[PDB]
Amino acid sequence: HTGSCMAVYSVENSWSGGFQGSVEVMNHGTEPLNGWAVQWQPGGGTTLGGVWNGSLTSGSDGTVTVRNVDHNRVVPPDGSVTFGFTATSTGNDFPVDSIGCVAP
Repeated sequence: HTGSCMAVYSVENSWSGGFQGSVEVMNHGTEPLNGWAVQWQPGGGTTLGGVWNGSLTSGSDGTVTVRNVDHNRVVPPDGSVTFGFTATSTGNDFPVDSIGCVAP
């Protein structure tokens, strides 16, 4: 009954026309899950660009996500892992709110 991941989302830096962000995701879930993701609604006039230590995609539902953490293979299991991404903008150089993680 219940038992899902938890995440800590932070903004690294922002600049005119874009920003950088990072997320830590801990294995608070009862099971380790390959392909888990961190998704959010982008700010008005902002969109994702690239990622490192992970993969990223945009969705047609007007939301964007960072998925498929690979580097959990290098660290020991049942720990926490972090990764970063960058976004580009023509309006909101900031996100909407703080967000958590999801599982497939």
